[PDB]
Amino acid sequence: DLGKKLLQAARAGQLDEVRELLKAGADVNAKDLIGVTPLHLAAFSGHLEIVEVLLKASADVNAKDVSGRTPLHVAAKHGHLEIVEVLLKAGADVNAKDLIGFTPLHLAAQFGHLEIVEVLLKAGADVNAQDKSGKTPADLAARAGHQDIAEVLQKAA
Amino acid sequence: MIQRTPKIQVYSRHPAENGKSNFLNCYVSGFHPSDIEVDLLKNGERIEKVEHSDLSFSKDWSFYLLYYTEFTPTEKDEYACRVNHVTLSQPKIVKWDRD
Amino acid sequence: SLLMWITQV
Amino acid sequence: GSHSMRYFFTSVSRPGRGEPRFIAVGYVDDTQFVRFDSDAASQRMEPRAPWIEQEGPEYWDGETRKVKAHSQTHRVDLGTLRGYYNQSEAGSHTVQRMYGCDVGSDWRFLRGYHQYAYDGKDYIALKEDLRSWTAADMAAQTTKHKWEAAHVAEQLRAYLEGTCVEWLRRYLENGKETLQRTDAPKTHMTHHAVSDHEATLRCWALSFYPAEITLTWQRDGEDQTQDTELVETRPAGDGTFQKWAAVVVPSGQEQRYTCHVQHEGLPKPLTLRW
Repeated sequence: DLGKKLLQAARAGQLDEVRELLKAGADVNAKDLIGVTPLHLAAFSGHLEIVEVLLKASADVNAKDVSGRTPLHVAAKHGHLEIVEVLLKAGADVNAKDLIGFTPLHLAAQFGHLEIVEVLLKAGADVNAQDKSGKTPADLAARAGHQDIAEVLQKAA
Repeated sequence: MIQRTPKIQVYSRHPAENGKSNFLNCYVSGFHPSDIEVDLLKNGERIEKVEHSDLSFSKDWSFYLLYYTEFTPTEKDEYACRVNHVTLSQPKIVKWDRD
Repeated sequence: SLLMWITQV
Repeated sequence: GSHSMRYFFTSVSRPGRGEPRFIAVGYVDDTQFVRFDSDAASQRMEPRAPWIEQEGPEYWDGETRKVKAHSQTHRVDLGTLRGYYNQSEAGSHTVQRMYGCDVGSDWRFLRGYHQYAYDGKDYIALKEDLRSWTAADMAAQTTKHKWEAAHVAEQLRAYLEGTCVEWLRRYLENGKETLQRTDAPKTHMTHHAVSDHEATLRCWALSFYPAEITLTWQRDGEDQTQDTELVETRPAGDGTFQKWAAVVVPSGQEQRYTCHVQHEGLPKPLTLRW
């Protein structure tokens, strides 16, 4: 099962092991039980070069896990800006909605990642996107105490 | 708010026989919230070298902490733990009793 | 190892 | 015996000071093996065991990332919880969380669990099914709905059933000499004439591991959980624990009372008498 090894490597960050496994033919889009992808693992870990080697390997940029989170979601929450940028350049869906209705913009706002907020806005993220609760990113910013992000979003509306 | 007052215990890591190095423990359990102030005394005054474990909570959502120091017992020393917590209006002092 | 995907409350 | 990987997380809003304190502690059974403190300089998970230090840097990096994800998540939880409860900022509140997987003597997945507490009260718990949630209140009911929609239980299942067990087994292979031990309690009697008429016999147990121990009194066939005080099991800081129990007994008793002991360290119990 090459997919387990590739998943582990993306979790561990063996960039060379990642490349060799992709060469062997591992499914770039291999799915875990919870539907997390190597892309999600790479976003989480901040393994920029692994991210790029997966994307060049034709990784499904918009693959949704069982929670409905995309790699963009993971990157936004965890603050891996260069990954955010590489994903977006790869064609990630700025407005992708998880099973909760959170956008990556939501997560960036609520976790207070202003730089990522700005990159997402430059990438066409919907400031007005409402989650299942009806809460805008501005609300989640306020609730998290990221007042500057809150005012950036309210001004960018 | 729930307010819960610590169980305080003072003891030695090993039985206190003189001529032999050991450690003084003040053990605190069952307090909530975590904002205790606790200091170990000798002969009525604060020992500064006090050091403690990582903050952990019990099944009932109550914090417990160990404070311990190096010491050696004598027949003329007096040791006490002194603890203060929001539940305690005046800080409770419990002398070390070698039993 | 900690849980890798904790969700917010 | 049964073994547990236990992770304890606590967060406390510190208004005006501006950042919540966040403590994380992991245990394997009764042995603290990892830690985190927001206020420590390291900003890294730190080894508390000689076995865990064999774990290399890739893991400590990954655990740093995961514990900081716990930190941010518990932060936003604090804020969302104080939203649900509609309480003003001007006061400290606490969040704490605890999860882990338990294995039997075969080291198979025995049981997993996850729990959540707000303000010291039980807020949400994973039922043993690992599939449904016991909500405490309408706020926890809200979070129940959200977690159901998000399928949080499938995540928790996959972790607690999967990697948790793998890691726990590895640690027990590495703690082969420190978590597999049992230390049998050493015990002694003491006698004090607490009054001109009354006395106490006190039975001590100390220097035992694990913490689980039982001590009880009998008048040779009658229950003596009456004139008796008992203290919680307490840590020596040697990585071992202590406890004692006493009986308030008449002076000059004809060795009628006895201290009975049971601990997993004793293959033959060691009941002993005045």
